[PDB]
This record gives sequence, structure tokens and C-alpha cells, in this order.
Amino acid sequence: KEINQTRDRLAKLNKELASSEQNKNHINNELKRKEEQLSSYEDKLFDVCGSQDFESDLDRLKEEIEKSSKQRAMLAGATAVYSQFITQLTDENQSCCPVCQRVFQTEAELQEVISDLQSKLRLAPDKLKSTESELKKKEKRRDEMLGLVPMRQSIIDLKEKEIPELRNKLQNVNRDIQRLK
Amino acid sequence: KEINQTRDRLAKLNKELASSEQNKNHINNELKRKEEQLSSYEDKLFDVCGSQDFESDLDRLKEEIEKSSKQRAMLAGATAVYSQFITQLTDENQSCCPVCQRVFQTEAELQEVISDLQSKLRLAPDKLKSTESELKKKEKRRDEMLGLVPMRQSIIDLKEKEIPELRNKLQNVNRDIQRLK
Ligand SMILES: [Zn+2]
Repeated sequence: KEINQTRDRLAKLNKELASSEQNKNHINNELKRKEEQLSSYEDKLFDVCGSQDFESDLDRLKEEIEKSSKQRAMLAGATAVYSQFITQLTDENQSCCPVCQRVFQTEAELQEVISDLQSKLRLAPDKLKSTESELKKKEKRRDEMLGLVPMRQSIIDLKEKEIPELRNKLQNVNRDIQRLK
Repeated sequence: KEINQTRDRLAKLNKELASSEQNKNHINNELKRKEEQLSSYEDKLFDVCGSQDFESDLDRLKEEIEKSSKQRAMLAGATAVYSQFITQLTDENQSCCPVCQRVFQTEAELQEVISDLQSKLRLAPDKLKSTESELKKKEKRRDEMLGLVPMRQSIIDLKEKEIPELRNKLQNVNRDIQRLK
């Protein structure tokens, strides 16, 4: 049985080496996925935050969103008001002022007042679009931030527990492989 | 050699069932946890926002926030424009009109105009407070659902990916078991 005993160990050792070799790839691939997963979170977190203080970035982002919308109000308000004035002074049979209700004594006046308002609104609709794009962009950024708040933990769990734990598994399996060869 | 072999078939089959039975337990305990985990996420999400359709409710809330904010923008702007008019005729001691720039000959006129602008604005504060209130409530609910986005992601991973995969491993393993016994 002596030769047969050694036949037995040799087979047993091969079954050990094969299953370790399996794990090594298995683990290696899990490590690869967890690292990519982390890498992605750090990229999104990076694209989304312009600083190290989250509560502050969010606070400063909120202030910007407030400025833009106040701007939006101005543009939107003036646009509507003047637009109405202009349509009163033209399409309606008013030869008078829309604010002080005073008749325009000469036709020259009427045109210049129309003329003044026409120019005051001259870039207004255009600026209102730009402001709306920036406002939309900011809010979207705000939305993503609020969604990354609750996996602060998860991103940290990968970096400090799971991934180093896996490298440790890969180390132990690598020790087992070298023990056999 | 017939008996010796028949015990042999029996040993292998018993060793298959033992390892299969093991899987059923391991797999079952995995399914038990994923199901609890899913169950808790669903309870939590529903307790925070009472939403049964998440992506659609959130998208619609966002649309409402957009319409309401657009409305208020135009209201506030328009109010600001007229407010400015009034402050021009008063605090700036201007005796001219802001639109047609025509001087006020009498204080009587000027007063009529001042008085005229104020009444146009008399309903403004009430509308502005109402609109900002409705809007504040929508935003808070939107912020809360935004904090639940990754929890909704987990719920979707559990319900559509992880748990059906496990139920399928339990199916095939159960068949493997029933085939031996
Ligand atoms: Zn006037």
C-alpha cells in the first residue's frame, strides 16, 4: 500500500491545488469588481462635489440656486410686464401711456415710448433661457448630491473593510498555492 | 464484486445528498436574509414617502416643482417691476413717469399714479406667500425621495436580480435532492 498511499496524497494534493486555483481567479475577479465599483463612486462623488465639506458645498450650491432663480424672476417678470405694455401701446387702440394713462400728445412720443420698451426687452427672452439652463444644471447637481449622501457608508465599507478583506483572502489562497508548488 | 460496488454507489449518493442538503441550507439562509433586507427597505421607503411607484412619482413631483417655481418666478418678477416703479416716484423724489418718462405737472397726478400702482400689487403678498408655501412642501418631499434613491436601487437589485437568482438555485438544488431521495 506504500506506493498507493503516495498515490492517494498525490491525488488529494491535486484536488486541493485545483480548488485553490479556482478561488484565486474567483477572488481576483471579485476584487476587480469591488475596485471598479469603488472607483466609480469616487468619480461620481468627485464630479458632484467641488470640495471636502459636503454640508458646505450643498449650502453654497443652494445659495447659487437661490441667486439664479431670483435672476429668473427678474428676467421673467420684466419680460412679461414690458411685453404687456408694448402690446397695449400697439395692438390696442391706446394712444396713451400704460402707467400714467396720459394720452400721447404727438405721435412721435408714442413711437419713442414703444421704442424704449422694445429695446429694454431686447435680450430678455434669450437671457431667460440661459438662466433656465444654468438653473436646471444646478438643481440636477443638487439632486445627485442628495442621492450620494446615503452611501457615504457604503463607499467607506468597500475601502476599509471589504476590499482589504478580499486582498487578505487572495493572500491566504496565494500562500496555499505556493505551499503546493 | 456486486455487493462491494453497491455499497459504493450508496456512499457516493449519500455524499452527493449531504453536500446538496448543505447547499439548500446555505442558499436558504441567504434567501432568508435578502428577503428580510428587501422587506425592510420597502417598509422604510414607504414610511418616508408613501410611494408605490418611485421613479414616476419622483419625476412628477419634479415636474410640479418646475411649474410652480416658474409661476412664482413670474409673479415675483412682475411684482418687483411695479414695486420698483413705485419706489422711483417716491423714495427717489422723481417727478417723472418711469415708462414714458414724462414729468408730473401736479402732485395730484403723481399721487393718483402711485396709488394706482399699489392697488395693482395689493394681492401680491398673499399670492407669493401661498405659492412659496405649496412649493416648500413639494421640495421637502422631493428631497426626501432623493435621499432614498440608493435604497430604491437596492430594492431593485434584490427584487429583480439577487432574489430570483437565489430562488432558482434553490429550485435546481431541490430537484437534485428529490432525485436522490
Ligand atoms: Zn407714463
